[PDB]
Amino acid sequence: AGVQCTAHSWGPGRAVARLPRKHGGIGAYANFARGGHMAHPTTVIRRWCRKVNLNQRRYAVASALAASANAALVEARGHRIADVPSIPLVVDTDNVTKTKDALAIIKAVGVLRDVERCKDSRHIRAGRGKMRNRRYITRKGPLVIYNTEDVARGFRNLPGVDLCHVSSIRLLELAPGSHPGRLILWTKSAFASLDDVYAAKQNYTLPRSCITQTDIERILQSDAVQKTFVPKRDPLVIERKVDPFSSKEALARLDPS
Amino acid sequence: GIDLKTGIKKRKVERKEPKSPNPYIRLLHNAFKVVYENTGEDFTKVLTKRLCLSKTNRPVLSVSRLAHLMHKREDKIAVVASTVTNDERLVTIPRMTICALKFSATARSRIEKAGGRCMSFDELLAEKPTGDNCVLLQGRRSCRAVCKKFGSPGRPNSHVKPKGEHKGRRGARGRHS
Amino acid sequence: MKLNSAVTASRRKCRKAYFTANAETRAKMMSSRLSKELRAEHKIKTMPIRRGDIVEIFTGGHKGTGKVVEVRRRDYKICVEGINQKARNPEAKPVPYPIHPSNCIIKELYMNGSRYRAIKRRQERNAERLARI
Amino acid sequence: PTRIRKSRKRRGHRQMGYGRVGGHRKHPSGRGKAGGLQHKRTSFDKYHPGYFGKLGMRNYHVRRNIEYNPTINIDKIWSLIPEEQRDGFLQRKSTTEAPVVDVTRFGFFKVLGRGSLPQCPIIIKARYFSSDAEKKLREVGGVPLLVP
Amino acid sequence: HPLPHKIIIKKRKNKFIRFQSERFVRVKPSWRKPRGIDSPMRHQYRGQRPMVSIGYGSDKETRFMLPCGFFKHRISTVHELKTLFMNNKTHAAQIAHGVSARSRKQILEEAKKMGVRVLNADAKL
Amino acid sequence: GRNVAFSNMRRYKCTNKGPNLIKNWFNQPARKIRRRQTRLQKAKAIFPCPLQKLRPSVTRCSQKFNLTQRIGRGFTLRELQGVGLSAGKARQIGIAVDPRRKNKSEESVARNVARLKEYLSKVTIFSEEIQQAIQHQGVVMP
RNA sequence: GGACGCCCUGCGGCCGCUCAAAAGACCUGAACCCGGCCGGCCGCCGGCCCGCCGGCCCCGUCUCGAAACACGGACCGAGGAG
RNA sequence: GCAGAGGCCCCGGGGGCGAAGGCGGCGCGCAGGCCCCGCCGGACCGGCCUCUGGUGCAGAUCUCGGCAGCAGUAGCCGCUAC
Repeated sequence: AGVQCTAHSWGPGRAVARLPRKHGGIGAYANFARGGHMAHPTTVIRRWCRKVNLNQRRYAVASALAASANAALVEARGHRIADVPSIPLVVDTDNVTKTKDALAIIKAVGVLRDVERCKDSRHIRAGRGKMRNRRYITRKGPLVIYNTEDVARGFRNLPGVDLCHVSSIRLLELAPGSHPGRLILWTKSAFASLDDVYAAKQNYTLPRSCITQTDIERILQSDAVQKTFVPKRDPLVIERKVDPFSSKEALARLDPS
Repeated sequence: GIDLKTGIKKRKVERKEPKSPNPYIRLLHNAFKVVYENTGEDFTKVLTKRLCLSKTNRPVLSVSRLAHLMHKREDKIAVVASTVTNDERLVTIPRMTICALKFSATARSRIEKAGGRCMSFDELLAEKPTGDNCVLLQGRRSCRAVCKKFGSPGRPNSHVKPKGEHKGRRGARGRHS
Repeated sequence: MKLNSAVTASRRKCRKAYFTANAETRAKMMSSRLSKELRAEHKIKTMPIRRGDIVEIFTGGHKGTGKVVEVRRRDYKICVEGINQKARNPEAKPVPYPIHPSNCIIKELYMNGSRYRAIKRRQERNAERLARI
Repeated sequence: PTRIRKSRKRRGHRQMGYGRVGGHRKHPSGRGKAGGLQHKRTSFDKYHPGYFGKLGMRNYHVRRNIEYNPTINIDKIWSLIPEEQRDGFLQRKSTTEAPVVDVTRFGFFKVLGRGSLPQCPIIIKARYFSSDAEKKLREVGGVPLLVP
Repeated sequence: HPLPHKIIIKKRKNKFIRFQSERFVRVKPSWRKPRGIDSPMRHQYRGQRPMVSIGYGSDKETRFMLPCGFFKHRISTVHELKTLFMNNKTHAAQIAHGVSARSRKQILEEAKKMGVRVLNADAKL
Repeated sequence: GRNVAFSNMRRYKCTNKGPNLIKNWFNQPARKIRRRQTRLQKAKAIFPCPLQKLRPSVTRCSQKFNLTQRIGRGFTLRELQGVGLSAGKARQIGIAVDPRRKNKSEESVARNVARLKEYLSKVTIFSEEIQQAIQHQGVVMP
């Protein structure tokens, strides 16, 4: 691109800038010239894919799974979970092959307001994305995890729903837009098999548990920590400058006599 | 105009707070800041800085080093703000109580098999906030490889090793090469 | 979601096909909902529009019933009798308003003999599908 | 990435961190490590001792696997014994049933003696030994052995 | 009506205009720091135009406060206006330019219910 | 510059002209699929037979790897004699045969003759039961 | 894709018409520049009702030093370089 | 501040009851800038968190397009002529 033409600098004495010019005298072969090359042409040698350590990929998938268990983190991510009876939500499904039957489970389990928020959020995107095979955006909502159940067909056409096997959970799904807290509907096979999947990681040991702010705040107000505290000396008194001779009280405060 | 440049030496920079994304290290530092402010004790001031130190300035302390560094003070509790690793070379670990930011899986299993206790700064903050019966220990900062090539290899008093392969004689054979 | 890699979801390729479709494809792209009465008799939901079919427009603009006398395949529109733009002067040749086949319901079909065969083929295939494969 | 980079913060500053008096010009000091015994002598002598010249004899083809010598220290020979086996071995001590460690099967050819062996007899079999390793292993009551 | 407040002292009344904006249309009036090797503006010689500095910064008590005495929160939906209602006596509402005259009537009625001032109430009318 | 290790990177050659000396790996996730399909197609072509032939256990070369054994190319004629199979017969029963390889050690013949015996028990030469046979996947005897 | 009527030697003009809209050879319709009408004596910064008073050299740039009788720059718009 | 990507925007963000753009006017910010209002315009557009870059112009005898003042100016003088 931009280099397919034959252009040479006209020279140094023709009252023209020294940029390369075509036979007619037309600017060519430069970033500032119309039809010229990019100064630094973009190239496929860019590293498109980064690298992550398996222990670090598996830390995130586990931490995202844990974030799903919090019904405050789940509500912060946007998902509507008020009707949901309990988080984590496990549902004894069988083989659900009908969207009509899946909706009845989504309603009874209590995620309907969330699967409706997504349905009623389809819209044409802002930008040239609309022209680039990215025209419609729908809010993400529930994610069904399945093991040994045919729940794919019924829950797939439902909108804003995503489906994952317990054998290959996907971080991008667990934390949509780098936000942990996805409302996940779990089949009773998947939730029972989650401890088997973690065991099958050959030598993985789950990140050891750590405490939260609430535990630290409780410790700082604990009998031992509070008792050790010493009360500091009383603060210094400052007071803005006053000329003593202006006020007898100011003089009295400086020299009482 | 005032002259506050003819005796003033410029201001230095420290790591007042941690640069770690890890939310746990930040929560421990905020808590120890509270204890130091609430009781102005050296153990809490030293530990608040150690948690704000960088990974390079916080070196690993193995259970072999910890045992030697605690031979006389066995009753006391160690408090490294760093990972405690294992020396497979010491084949009989003694019993000791160690508070560390992280313990290797082998160090935790060696210590508790031996009969000790692997604490954590949250347990330290409740049990011993001002570090009573606690010795804070540190690993050797100079141990790193990067730290051994710091200097000018090439000067007569360098005592430093050249960075790359070199494979040559002019300057390496002696003081007159 | 489409699971056939060979079908294209590209706006450009889909719109290139629509505006460059062969006349056989263009004709089936120009189909209208058969009327509830005609649907029951022929047991098929939509038929491609043809000259001499009587259609009723449900769309609010230029809405009426009439016979298609002209199919403008190139602009994918049909001309219904009665659907005409206001003339500048009373004594002038009527100009038809072009209506999209989609905007109308087919009240009556020009039956012919090929259409009788075509509506039968479609209903035989629809029988195999309705027999749950 | 590019947004967080410093170069983006230098827009509106003309030379962009390269100086008005002398700016960014192509290759001002030369291309590569060129000028080391001349204009850049101070750098090659200050930080790069030994860069210029030929040292010892040359092997036209090095046999990397014939010149390969993995080494183990007397300190790390009980690491090779697994934990469950190691604690009982130490307690029993014993001469008739004392652990035979063949460092070759763990991939080590010569035994050096950096640290201290635990005080219990152990037989160590290797391709070669160092005197201090042999003396520390013989003090513990152990026997150095050669392996086929 | 807002809470009473302290007189809003604007240190400068006029906008900071780039140097030589008057001579050229290529130079638009936006502030660009003067960085010329021989710049009268950067040297701050007598008769040059002001230079943007943190000194002209307003009291942090009244910064961002509209002449009415309230701070401005842009509202684009009736749910968003319910945060302005959530215990706000120091804030006022600006409906966006996008909201239609059909939607403004609903937002004005909700604001009327919760006693929130709307800055552009007379819009689209 | 200052204290740095001199780079041992060779300068890029033929960058804008000549042979394409840059390779790109965007075909990597597709290549896995193409070769998996090829192995599935070859496996379908011979359902009872395994994809790979029995190959010998050989000591990895050099002292660095002497105490470790790896799959080799073919069983020697001397090893085949131990199981009493001809070169042509062994090839028919999916056993790779290497005429060039010479045994080297008595211990090598013994390990390899044992291999063939374990395979001969496993092999089920067939001259609809074929459909119920289970095709072996991967290296035969690993 | 421009009804009618009026005017004109004709061209064309006017009145409108078709349309949601002329959108009229074409969507939007910026700046530079220009014409009609209306206001003003006119550069920038400050104080005042506002035309006075006071201040103010042409930027960019290499340069010890540029308002330089150093060099580039009529104007505008888009493109234009870690 | 720009242009995209992944999310959010309490019944599922704002839009022919008027999107972007354009023109004029307030307000807000030390400032880059932002916001609203009126008018034109006629289908799209964001705020925030995360991510990404061909990401900001007064200059380069800059490129390409428009185009001014000079200026109704220089000129419209071979070949005898109507």
